[PDB]
Amino acid sequence: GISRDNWHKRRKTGGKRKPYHKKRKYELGRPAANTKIGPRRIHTVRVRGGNKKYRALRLDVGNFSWGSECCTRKTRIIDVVYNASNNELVRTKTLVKNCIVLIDSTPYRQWYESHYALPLGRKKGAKLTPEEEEILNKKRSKKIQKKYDERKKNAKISSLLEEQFQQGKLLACIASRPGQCGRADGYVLEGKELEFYLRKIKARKGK
Amino acid sequence: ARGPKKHLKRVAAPKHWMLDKLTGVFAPRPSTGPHKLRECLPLIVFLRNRLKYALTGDEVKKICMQRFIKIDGKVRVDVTYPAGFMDVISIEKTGEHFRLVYDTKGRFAVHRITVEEAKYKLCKVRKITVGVKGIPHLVTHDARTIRYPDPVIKVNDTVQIDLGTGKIINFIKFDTGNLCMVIGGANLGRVGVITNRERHPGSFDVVHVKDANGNSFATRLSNIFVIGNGNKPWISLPRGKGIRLTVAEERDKRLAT
Amino acid sequence: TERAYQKQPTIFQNKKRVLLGETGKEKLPRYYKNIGLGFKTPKEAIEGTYIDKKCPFTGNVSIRGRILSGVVTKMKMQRTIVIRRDYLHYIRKYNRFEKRHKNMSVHLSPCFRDVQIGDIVTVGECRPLSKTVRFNVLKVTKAAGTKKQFQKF
RNA sequence: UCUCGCCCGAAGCGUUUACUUUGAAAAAAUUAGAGUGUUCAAAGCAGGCCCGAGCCGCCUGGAUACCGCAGCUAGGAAUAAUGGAAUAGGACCGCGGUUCUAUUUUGUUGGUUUUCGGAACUGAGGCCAUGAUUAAGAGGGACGGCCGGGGGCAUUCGUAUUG
RNA sequence: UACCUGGUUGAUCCUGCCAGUAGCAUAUGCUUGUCUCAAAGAUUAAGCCAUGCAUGUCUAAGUACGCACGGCCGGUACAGUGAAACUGCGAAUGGCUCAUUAAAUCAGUUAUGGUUCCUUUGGUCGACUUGGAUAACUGUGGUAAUUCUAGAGCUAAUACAUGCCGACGGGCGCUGACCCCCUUCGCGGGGGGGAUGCGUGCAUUUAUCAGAUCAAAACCAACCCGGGCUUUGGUGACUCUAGAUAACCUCGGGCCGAUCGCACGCCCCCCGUGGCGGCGACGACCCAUUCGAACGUCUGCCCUAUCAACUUUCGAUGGUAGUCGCCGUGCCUACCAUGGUGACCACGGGUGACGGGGAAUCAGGGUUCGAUUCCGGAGAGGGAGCCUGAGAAACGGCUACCACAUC
RNA sequence: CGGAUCCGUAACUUCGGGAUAAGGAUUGGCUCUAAGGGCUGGCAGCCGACUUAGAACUGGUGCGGACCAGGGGAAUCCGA
RNA sequence: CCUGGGCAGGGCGAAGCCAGAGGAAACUCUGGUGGAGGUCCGUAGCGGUCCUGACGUGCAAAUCGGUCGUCCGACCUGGG
Ligand SMILES: [Mg+2]
Ligand SMILES: [Mg+2]
Ligand SMILES: [Mg+2]
Ligand SMILES: [Mg+2]
Ligand SMILES: [Mg+2]
Ligand SMILES: [Mg+2]
Ligand SMILES: [Mg+2]
Ligand SMILES: [Mg+2]
Ligand SMILES: [Mg+2]
Ligand SMILES: [Mg+2]
Ligand SMILES: [Mg+2]
Ligand SMILES: [Mg+2]
Ligand SMILES: [Mg+2]
Ligand SMILES: [Mg+2]
Ligand SMILES: [Mg+2]
Ligand SMILES: [Mg+2]
Ligand SMILES: [Mg+2]
Ligand SMILES: [Mg+2]
Ligand SMILES: [Mg+2]
Ligand SMILES: [Mg+2]
Ligand SMILES: [Mg+2]
Ligand SMILES: [Mg+2]
Ligand SMILES: [Mg+2]
Ligand SMILES: [Mg+2]
Repeated sequence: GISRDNWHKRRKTGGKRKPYHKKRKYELGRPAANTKIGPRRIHTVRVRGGNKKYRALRLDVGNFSWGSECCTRKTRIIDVVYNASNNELVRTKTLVKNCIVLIDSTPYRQWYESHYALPLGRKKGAKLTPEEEEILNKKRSKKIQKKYDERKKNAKISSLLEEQFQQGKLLACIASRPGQCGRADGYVLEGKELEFYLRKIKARKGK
Repeated sequence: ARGPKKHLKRVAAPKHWMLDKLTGVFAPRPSTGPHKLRECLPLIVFLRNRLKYALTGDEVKKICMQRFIKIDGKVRVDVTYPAGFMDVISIEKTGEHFRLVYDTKGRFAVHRITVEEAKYKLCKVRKITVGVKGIPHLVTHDARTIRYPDPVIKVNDTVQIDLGTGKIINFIKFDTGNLCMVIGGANLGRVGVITNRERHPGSFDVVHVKDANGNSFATRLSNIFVIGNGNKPWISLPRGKGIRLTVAEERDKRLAT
Repeated sequence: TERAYQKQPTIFQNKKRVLLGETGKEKLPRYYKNIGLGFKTPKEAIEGTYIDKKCPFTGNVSIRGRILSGVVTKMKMQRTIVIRRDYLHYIRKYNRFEKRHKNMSVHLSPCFRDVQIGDIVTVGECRPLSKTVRFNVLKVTKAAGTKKQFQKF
């Protein structure tokens, strides 16, 4: 019964428009589904033209793209911080189009080891994690190729992303609509946007 | 109204179908096809009303499903199948190969053609695009979507199409000096050489054309069909070159009889 | 700077230029749209700083349809101004005209600085931006008097 | 302008409305109006010639005119308004310098530099017939010999009336 | 037919109105022979309806063991007609009426590059046949009846579902044991090959990279030849289309034929136990066209000032993000700014107001109607919500309220 | 009825009033969110104030929970 | 008459002043500030409307309990 219509509105001046329609079919309104952080649960919605819409009532998985290095892996959604449109949905933990998700930083560590060897995030222990870190021994000139990847390109992921990898959480921005396509797809906050949202979260925790 | 329309009135019918006011209430609504309702001509109008092959429409409905009348090579089962400009109509028993060219007054002038030209067909390119795996597609106003056409086809060109295989050949471009035929507006059926195009940034460009014995007119790009190459039409057009002389010259021709 | 929550239309920021450590310039990743139509893009959209979603030279707002002209009346509405279009209406009975005008609101792009009240502005049709805004400011033509003059303080 | 093939296409193209002349512009019916002996006519979109039935037939119409007002295009420059150059921050041509980049030849790639193409800024000089239509039997203002029971304030005089 | 006449006065002239004059379309009175057309419960009551109808549908081509008719008819399912059902399509059309509605609806003109789209038209379509369920049908019933239905048995498929083979693996990305050449005593540097393992195609949802107008050299290091070489299209405009890069592709799961009919021939082989199958019906992921729908731009509408300020806590105007929606949107939400309209008549009322193309009225100019056969809108007593469906807030669909109203 | 907050308030008039007019909604507990400042260095950092508004959850509709505390309206006569 | 003492808190929001908007002018509209008054609800104080309540050989030869009018003043009150 929700009408997104525009015939119940005032004019340029503010004169009340007289009603004569009966809230027709081509001006539907469906209720909002606040996408929680629980398990995966998606219902269906019939759309005019026979189309199908995927309403995500609650989600656990996500697909988030790393910015600079162009990598994208699976992600468990952890926590909802700083909606920046309505602060009630931060406490409600509702996934919207422009929101911030804490990526569990585990599925990027395997790619960073596999392409950007001598990795980080080992809290300067240098004795743990028998990973196969030093087993394949890097026989041929692809060792030299990884040396070009590691020291000539120099792999600078400067200290903001260093501290986020040490904490194990990665601040990311959603880029898709969770209530429309049923997907919490997004990208990783990088650089100036990263420090801007970090400053906003720090000031919100401060005041 | 709710959904699409379903009937058509004789009064709301277009003028170029030569329909009556006393014969019936409803007009034959053409089915969906390659041509819009204002620029098409149904088979029941082509048979019952124009050529006078059957008096009633039920006989036309019987013969079009008794598989006599075919359009562009294949048989159409619909009595109200749309057939617009430049469509080859042949029925299988005698020499009857009709071309749906436009009369000078705007009607559908009949034109019986020899089989060696009835095998072929011209058609105007509507647009050109690229599709899956980087292949070129061409959309025709005859609702022909063909792949791998050619690289040197402008959007407003005219390409000869084969009816037996669906193969394109003999593209002619929109150039100053090509014989065109106007297919819409107030000057439809006008045959003339393209003289001067004038472009405009408002997504619609105008074209002044000239024809023989010193006459010139103007039209728009949505109503231009290139038919020839320098006073050499690829399709023979009936009743002279298809020229509107003057109403007074028409009266003088009727007095000369 | 910015006084909102996020301003980044299309251009990806981080090239990760740091191979030995340098700051450099950051005004190079800027989106630059040509509107066509034979109308010159101003240099404020070239060496500017603003980020606008509804800008005809920065945002995805396409210019189509009609092109009209008016005179600017007010500035008090945020990032969009109200213009006035005086015209005459022919009347068949009395066989002469009368003045009519319809005030329209139009999205003033922030690249068009020095947009003082009284200047003849060119507007173009676009998609519906808001409830009463449909046009978009395209080119400011007239200086609306002598800008050469200067008063005390 | 000769940037793309001694002239032209082409692009810079319009200071912009008001007004006119074209041209597209729309959907029919209706209105004026073409043809037609529906027995004339209101209508209708029909019908007409040859053939003793035997030409397994031919020919033609079903147009045009209006469609204001609003919108689009191409010509017209009289009529009515609008800014150009007044504290010159103007107009052309020719000069000095700073920063930057798209792509081509040095056989190719990688690093450096210039001419070139242009945007951005800046200094001097030459050049214009260098730039302001004169002041309406329009108006505002100024000067000065007046003029008026014009207005305000203060003063002065005159009988008469009453006591 | 560019038209008047009588009436104030004892009489005359003038302003002035009244009354005659003539169409038009409603009613009514009197009268009426032929014939061609011909509007016709609009005005008050968009008030109430008894009764009868107005939406059904089968091809050689979806499913036929009906107990119905019967081909010659023997048997290795099915000759054919085939009532009734299951399935798909349409019932969102047509007809009726003008009650609401005064920049609202409509009319002229422009675009969706800001969306969807039944059907048709073309492209794309790269396990010798599986599983339950059920109607019609047979017997058994209930009530006062309805287009009411239960429980027992049965069977079907293009209703539902599940799911296999082909097809060589082409080519590419990342790791990749090992191998060749040149130099150095080895260490070391450069160039060139090479199986396993993860991926792979179109769409969905992300993020990134490369993507056209412009020609002449000079220094330093590596390598090919005999001083010398390399590329999608369109718009006036793209965040358009098209490529490459890493992953999801969502159990309410995009596609990649477990379908039917006609004509019946051909080839190899040890047998056909294998192929060669020509044409037609179904939508099937997507792309365009077509029937449209939808919100958009400008301009245009009757009277009233005894309607001069209106709108804004229950968005009024704009911005920032988000939600919903088919998408562009104060359509909705949180924050921020205080806006927006009006004497060029907004706002507030009435219309015996659906808007036009049109109709009547004979100089020109105008005036008054247009419910009415065409187009577009609105509603099916008032008014709200919704399944199905591509398309409805549908009413010869449903659900609940009010006023009626049948057994 | 009574306090407080948010709406909305007539006849009449000396235009001041009438008015706390009339008539409605909320009021508890517990978590939060936003806003309202000072002091140092040439925008960054340390320290406290009880106020307002909004949201969720919950208790047997219970919330001025005791106490504190205007029933109201239409009129007539007289005295301002 | 002289000389001293005292009157808790809230409501209404006058003059004056500031800012914004309109108008050619006269001036008008809106949002604040301000705290005026023989002003309102109300305590102490001062009087005593009603229950014609209690008492009524009483606490009292005039008192008590509620309900009361007014409480910045034409206010209450000590001493000379
Ligand atoms: Mg805190
Ligand atoms: Mg209908
Ligand atoms: Mg009369
Ligand atoms: Mg709100
Ligand atoms: Mg009405
Ligand atoms: Mg007339
Ligand atoms: Mg007239
Ligand atoms: Mg509409
Ligand atoms: Mg309806
Ligand atoms: Mg009724
Ligand atoms: Mg119906
Ligand atoms: Mg009263
Ligand atoms: Mg009172
Ligand atoms: Mg009295
Ligand atoms: Mg008294
Ligand atoms: Mg008092
Ligand atoms: Mg009182
Ligand atoms: Mg009192
Ligand atoms: Mg007492
Ligand atoms: Mg007593
Ligand atoms: Mg006693
Ligand atoms: Mg008291
Ligand atoms: Mg009291
Ligand atoms: Mg008092």
